[PDB]
Amino acid sequence: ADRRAAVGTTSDINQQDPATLQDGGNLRLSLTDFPPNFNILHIDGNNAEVAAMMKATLPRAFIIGPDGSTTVDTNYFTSIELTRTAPQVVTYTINPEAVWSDGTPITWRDIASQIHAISGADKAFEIASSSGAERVASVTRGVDDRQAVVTFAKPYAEWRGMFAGNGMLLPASMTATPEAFNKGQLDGPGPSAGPFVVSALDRTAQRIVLTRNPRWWGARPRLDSITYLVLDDAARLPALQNNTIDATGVGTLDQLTIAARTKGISIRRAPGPSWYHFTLNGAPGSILADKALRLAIAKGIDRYTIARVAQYGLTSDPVPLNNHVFVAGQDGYQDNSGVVAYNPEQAKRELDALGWRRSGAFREKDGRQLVIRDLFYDAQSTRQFAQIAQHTLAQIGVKLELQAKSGSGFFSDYVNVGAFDIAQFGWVGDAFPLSSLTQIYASDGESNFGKIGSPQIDAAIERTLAELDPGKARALANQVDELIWAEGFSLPLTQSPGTVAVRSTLANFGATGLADLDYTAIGFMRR
Amino acid sequence: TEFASRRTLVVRRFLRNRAAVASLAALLLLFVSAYALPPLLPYSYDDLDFNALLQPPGTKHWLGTNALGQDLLAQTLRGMQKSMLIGVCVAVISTGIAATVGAISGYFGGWRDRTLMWVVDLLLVVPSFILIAIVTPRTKNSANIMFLVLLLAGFGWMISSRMVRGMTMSLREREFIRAARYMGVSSRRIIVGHVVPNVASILIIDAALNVAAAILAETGLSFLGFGIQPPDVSLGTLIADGTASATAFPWVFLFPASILVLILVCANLTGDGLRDALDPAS
Amino acid sequence: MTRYLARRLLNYLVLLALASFLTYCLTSLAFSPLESLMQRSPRPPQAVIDAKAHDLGLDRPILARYANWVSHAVRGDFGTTITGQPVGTELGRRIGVSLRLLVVGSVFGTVAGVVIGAWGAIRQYRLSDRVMTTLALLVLSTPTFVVANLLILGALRVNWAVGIQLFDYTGETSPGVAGGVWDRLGDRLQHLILPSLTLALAAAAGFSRYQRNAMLDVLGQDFIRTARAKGLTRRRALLKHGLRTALIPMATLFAYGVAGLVTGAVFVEKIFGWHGMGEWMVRGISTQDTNIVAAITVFSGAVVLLAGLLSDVIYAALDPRVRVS
Amino acid sequence: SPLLEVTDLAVTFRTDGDPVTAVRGISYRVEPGEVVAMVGESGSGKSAAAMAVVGLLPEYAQVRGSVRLQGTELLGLADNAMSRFRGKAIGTVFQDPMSALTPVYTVGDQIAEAIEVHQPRVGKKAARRRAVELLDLVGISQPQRRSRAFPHELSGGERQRVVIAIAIANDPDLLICDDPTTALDVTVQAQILDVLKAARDVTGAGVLIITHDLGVVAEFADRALVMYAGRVVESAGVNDLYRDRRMPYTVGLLGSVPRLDAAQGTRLVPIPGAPPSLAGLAPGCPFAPRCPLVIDECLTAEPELLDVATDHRAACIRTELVTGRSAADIYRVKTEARPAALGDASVVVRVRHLVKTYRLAKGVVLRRAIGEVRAVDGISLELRQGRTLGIVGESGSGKSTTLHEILELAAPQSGSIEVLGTDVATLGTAERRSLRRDIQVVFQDPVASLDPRLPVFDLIAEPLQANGFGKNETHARVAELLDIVGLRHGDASRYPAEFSGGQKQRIGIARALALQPKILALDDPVSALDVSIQAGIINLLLDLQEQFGLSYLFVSHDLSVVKHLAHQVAVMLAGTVVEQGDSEEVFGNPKHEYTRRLLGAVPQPDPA
Ligand SMILES: Nc1ncnc2c1ncn2[C@@H]1O[C@H](COP(=O)(O)OP(=O)(O)NP(=O)(O)O)[C@@H](O)[C@H]1O
Ligand SMILES: Nc1ncnc2c1ncn2[C@@H]1O[C@H](COP(=O)(O)OP(=O)(O)NP(=O)(O)O)[C@@H](O)[C@H]1O
Ligand code: SF4
Ligand SMILES: [Mg+2]
Ligand SMILES: [Mg+2]
Repeated sequence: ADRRAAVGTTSDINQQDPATLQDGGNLRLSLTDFPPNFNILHIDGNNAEVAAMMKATLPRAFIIGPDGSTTVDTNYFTSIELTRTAPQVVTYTINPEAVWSDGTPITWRDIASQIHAISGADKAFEIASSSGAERVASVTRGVDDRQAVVTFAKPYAEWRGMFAGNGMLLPASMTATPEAFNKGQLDGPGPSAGPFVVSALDRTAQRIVLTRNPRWWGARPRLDSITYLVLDDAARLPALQNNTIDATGVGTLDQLTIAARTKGISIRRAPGPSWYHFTLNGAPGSILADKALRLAIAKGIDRYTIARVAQYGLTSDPVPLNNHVFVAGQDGYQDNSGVVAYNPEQAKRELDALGWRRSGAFREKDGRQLVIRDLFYDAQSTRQFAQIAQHTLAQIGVKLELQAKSGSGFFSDYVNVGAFDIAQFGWVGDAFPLSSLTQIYASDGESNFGKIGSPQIDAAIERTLAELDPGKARALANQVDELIWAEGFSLPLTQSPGTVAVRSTLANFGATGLADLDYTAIGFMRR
Repeated sequence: TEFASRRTLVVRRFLRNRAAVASLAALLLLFVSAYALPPLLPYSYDDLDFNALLQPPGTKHWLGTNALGQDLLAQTLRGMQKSMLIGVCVAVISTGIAATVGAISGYFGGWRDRTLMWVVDLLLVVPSFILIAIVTPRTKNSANIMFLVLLLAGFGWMISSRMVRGMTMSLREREFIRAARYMGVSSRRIIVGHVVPNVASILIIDAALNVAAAILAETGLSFLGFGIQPPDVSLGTLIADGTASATAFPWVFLFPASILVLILVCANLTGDGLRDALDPAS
Repeated sequence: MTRYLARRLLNYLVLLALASFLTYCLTSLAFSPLESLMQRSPRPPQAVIDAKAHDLGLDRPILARYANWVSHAVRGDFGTTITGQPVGTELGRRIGVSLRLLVVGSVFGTVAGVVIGAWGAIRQYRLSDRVMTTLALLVLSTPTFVVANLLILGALRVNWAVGIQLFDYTGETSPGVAGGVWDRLGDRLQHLILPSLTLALAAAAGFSRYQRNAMLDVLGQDFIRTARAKGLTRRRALLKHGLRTALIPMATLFAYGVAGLVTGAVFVEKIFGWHGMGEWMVRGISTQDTNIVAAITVFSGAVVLLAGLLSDVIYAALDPRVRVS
Repeated sequence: SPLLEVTDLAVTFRTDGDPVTAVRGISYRVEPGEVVAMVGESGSGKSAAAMAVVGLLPEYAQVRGSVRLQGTELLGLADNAMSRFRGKAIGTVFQDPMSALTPVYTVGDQIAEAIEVHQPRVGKKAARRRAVELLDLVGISQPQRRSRAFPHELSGGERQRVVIAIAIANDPDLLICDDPTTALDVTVQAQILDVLKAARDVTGAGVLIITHDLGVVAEFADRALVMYAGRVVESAGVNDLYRDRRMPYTVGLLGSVPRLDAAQGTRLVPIPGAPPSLAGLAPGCPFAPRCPLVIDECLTAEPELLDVATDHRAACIRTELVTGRSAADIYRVKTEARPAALGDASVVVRVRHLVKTYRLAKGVVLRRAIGEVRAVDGISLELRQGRTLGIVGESGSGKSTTLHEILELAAPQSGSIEVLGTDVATLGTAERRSLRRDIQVVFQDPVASLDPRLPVFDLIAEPLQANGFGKNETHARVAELLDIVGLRHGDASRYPAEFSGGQKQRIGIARALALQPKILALDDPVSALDVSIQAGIINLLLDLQEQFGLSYLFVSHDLSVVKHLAHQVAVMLAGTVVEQGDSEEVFGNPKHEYTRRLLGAVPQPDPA
């Protein structure tokens, strides 16, 4: 209703003592659409509400606190120390009590195979991120198979994020060869080592059911089942009203009114490092391959008005996002969007000193009309951005054709392949913000869906990643963001308010923000 | 000596049915108002008020605003413009096609009639809405509504042509027309005085339900994302947008839906009244 | 009669076989399945162009590819989708989802509408026919998506008032129905009410208006009076003579009613989230897929033709002078 | 205890306009072995008083009387005992049976459902055998294969007889007939009367029969009830009612009956005017508007039935001035024949060996067609510019076919017709057009020949707009045209569907008289008129032919009207004319077996 959409230092999870909850209960919570691939390290399996479901089942090196703090996961590992200084040799010592769903233990080769799979030196894997695997010289077995030292070639200060935050560990049987990587898990997940496993991949009713791990090694969960039912945005809040799901996210004003206007449902809020944006395709063949055209159409989109309309009633004084690397709340955030300040008169001036002249309702050059295709998910909140953007762009004679796609194969079919002129989607980060640089904003980045880039950006990114002291690294990242802004790369629209709607009787599970869940603690009300 | 005519004998019977007269008056007032009102309102269509978001009815926006800050009165007037013009044009053209097919089929007779009705049966196999939705991929992002009007009309004449021919065929094998020939009436005068009065009023009462059918088809198409596109509005698009907020801010869904239901009620009432006036005691 | 129906279905088969051909030509002229593939910014190579045009039969003439489509659509497989997924793997399980809704809605609507129309005709102007007439008017005069949305947002409050979760509107079934066959039947019965109500309301409102006129016509003719002048009570006379005579015009409109119900099922399934044939139709038209649409129009036409054949069976049953005897 | 004992019956229909009181207090009774006839004009509330005894009136009618079948008051019953009396102790032949049969049932399996309602344990085989053996007692031609026909393939005089079969199926204790001899011809109705007399004699049942013909009453009925405006005007035995009329309305009702011993052109005595509306009904005697003996006392109150003789009552006050005198005196007119024959030699129609055949159709798709109807077989007619030729036969003879043959003005399959002098083989459509304004026709069935969606003014004035007539002289002629036959200027705005059967027969006559032709072909134009309106139209035709010298091709189902019009009669059987002559050596001396028994089945106009 009234707060700030900035990254904070506390979470709203409805903490209760794990013991004083129930010992069962079904967690019904929805999903965008049935995942096409279950390898989160793959380009089409890399998704937010796929990794979120897979968080429970797979290992993870570090527990991330409410403010970005890091503690070793004593339940999966025992000792993760940074031994050597100039070439960093971080030593991952695995628990002897960690097994995989199939019974094969976890060991050094399980980590080596993953680090080589996302290393990027073999192009057969269709990876989605190469976070730190391209800066590691080699992975050597420690004194025991459990132990596994990792020698770093180039200095990587953000080494805690390989198997923490967004990324987790996967069995070597799924990362050993490209066949199992790319084509291994299109019908169901492989081995897993978490408190919960998936047991029912019902595609006739469009439901995924997660149940407890028989081989679980930590404190056994209070819950018993977690069923995901895929469900479009149109009917997701009515599903909550009529008691078919338990927790969702609130995106618009109505979604927020009909969650506290009803009884039994409580609304939690804790913002995180997530944001929406317009992604522009500069790949040769796109009407927007012209840098000057991108920079002249960026001035014709009012981002302040878009933010104010988009988050109205969710955040007091809604303001847009003005940084690609950081978000409001993280250290080292500032306004770098002075080059793209909204000025529709200057847009017309340098759009007629570029060639498209206003002959009719929309401009045309050499015969082709100035029309741009917009690709977005057909939801209630996402299309408002499109409508405001097209209304504002019509004021300078630019046609924005809206194409609202479904949830199935939105990325794998349209975004990863280049079938768009402008794209609408969001990024979900973690306590580790400098990992997005190579992944997205590098010229050869694995998530550079628009193929926009320049050598200067790459050199700047290398300069930031080659520096250890955070104070200078933050300023260098800010400089890289200025370079990105003066390129027509993309337009960050809004941050995330982080308001989820949960049933009031559900505990240890809400909006976490910068922290992560303890899946062995989520329980239900003991009436 | 003061014998009244026949055309002025049917109009008086329509006038003495106040329900149909009121329904016709309401329809005509709506159609004229959809074009007269917009240059009176304090806020034009297609322009957004960004500090008047989701406001209730009042003194700047009388019918309230929208999730995007649009006046819900100007928007619904424009949507009504499009949704009614489409229906009227489609009804007229489809009635013309139905007449010019059923009349020729029923007058020719024989094998010509047999094949011309077998073709209609064939066109009736697959439900019309899905046949039209199949061709919406084209004519979807065009400016003029001409293609949509033609598409809706080309799949809306079959059922009414069935009855047009079914009554032409049975009327030409009658006895009063034979008596008319026995008197000295010409072949064309027989048609003008006996057939045209029969199938010129069945068409009239058919093109009052054609309007309702065309409007239903158009809103059903524009509701699913086909038909009419985002920058411009229709009644179906307005209802589709407003579904998700009826519970909390009901003015954004109750109003366009109530307008559409009122238009359809008036159309059906007019059809019933015209049928009762042109066919007095059935 | 066993000869009245042979020639009655021998031409239904021809009508189906020709409607499928014409519809295939239509959705091959009106669809461009390679547009979203061709218009990729890093324009995809000539190979993937040719390979995807080959995997869909788009390198062949229209007729020589309809021949190939039917040649093994009659054998079980219906070809890939735009992405390469098979169609037959999903067609068999969506046919049932749509058929359950269609059969329930049609059976309830065509019965309720006939009963209401006949009753309102025998009570021509009392304060029980006026109510049903002005109710059928305002049910027929609202589109089906409006009815579905109003039903949802009104029927939520009933569940709030009672609290036993009498009916819900999400999906066709609900997770966790692990009891006996009676729990698993009560679950689907609870889920099936509202969509079936939405379809049945439109069907009944449409049918009652025809039934009222059909019954008034036979109430005008004085053969019911003759029937009850020989010792038939005025209820038996109506049922045995007047209703039997007035049901004849309805068998010629049942097929069109079923077609309208099939049209409404698309909106109903979309609004209530039923993974059946209407949702697949919307999906396959939005993504411009020829195989999905080709498989769906055949099913819809078959439903309409079967409804016509059943109406012909009933029409012969209650009218003995339309059979050859 | 009697069979009816009706007492003070009164029916009131509640239409939108002020209630119409069809019956206003009649009371009578019927005995076991007697026949009681109820005669009157149209609108006189006779059917409303029968359909009220059986209880089959609409729900919008208020009936209040004391009708009691055998001491059992029938007005408070509840359609559970009512439909136990109905059928078993009450037979009801309806008036117009053109829609009185269920279309989806075979006629045999209707005359059988009738039987097996009141005899439940009888068998669907014995019941059907009894139905088919009733179908031949009624007189239908081939009972065994016509007991398998649906009502839509029946003549009309055959479905008029299926109703009689249904009514008499269960041997009712009191059958009630309402004009059961309209669609029949002379021989068929003769044998139907024989069936009714057999029911009255072997069983001993009363017969409440309503008639439009007064020759049936004179030879069948026993008592008589004259009804005018919802009251029984007079009650007497047939021998008394005849030759003791005793009251002006029955005086003019019995003086307007056609007789088979009349000279050529004797004029009947119709009662002039129209019956009241039964809605307003000003005070005084209802006949005061039309009564030739009205006095200022005949308007102070409605008279009531008092006794003037033994078993003879009349609702009149000055009934002492009616005894002895004849209708030609009471109404002060003359009944003579000044134009006995319009002497002339101008042949206007001459047929020679006419033949006509229809290619028969029974099947649908691949019929193995066998046989055909030979409607006409070689007849030869002739007319003389100022005289009528009467054509009489039985149903199926071919009279209507011959009438149409002459009217197409085209060459026939075989023969040589000579309309107005010239063989119609040099004249095609345009030449025949100028000859189509002096030869016209009155269709047999008034219902189909009139367009059901044109008002009366448009119907009557189509033969005038089409021909050489303008506008100011069209409204003028339609004016006098619809007063000559009896209609009114307001009726012009009325549609055909809201007219009675006899009222829309007169529209056809008026329409065919618009152009004042030289030849008129009439196909039973008096088939649905009461005895008084019909006498008005016979008088019209006779004097129209006198002053203007018209020519008629008159065909009719009764022969007493033909005696009053025709100068030459053509008895015609099975598609061939078997006897032509002078209408005095045909009706006064039959010399073919057929015409002998065709005259022997014509009811005598006076009681024995
Ligand atoms: N169903 C009805 N509704 C309204 N008025 C009726 C109805 N039936 C009869 N009447 C009126 O009752 C009066 C007599 O009608 P009816 O009983 O048909 O007379 P009738 O003398 O038996 N006719 P007919 O057999 O031709 O000589 C007239 O005023 C009619 O208009
Ligand atoms: N359209 C037709 N098809 C077949 N047979 C016909 C047709 N019209 C007339 N007939 C036959 O022609 C013969 C005479 O018919 P019609 O001329 O109506 O006789 P009618 O004795 O003059 N009739 P009516 O004046 O009512 O007693 C009968 O055998 C009919 O069945
Ligand atoms: S009472 Fe008077 S008006 Fe009536 S019939 Fe007798 S004389 Fe005529
Ligand atoms: Mg009557
Ligand atoms: Mg005839």
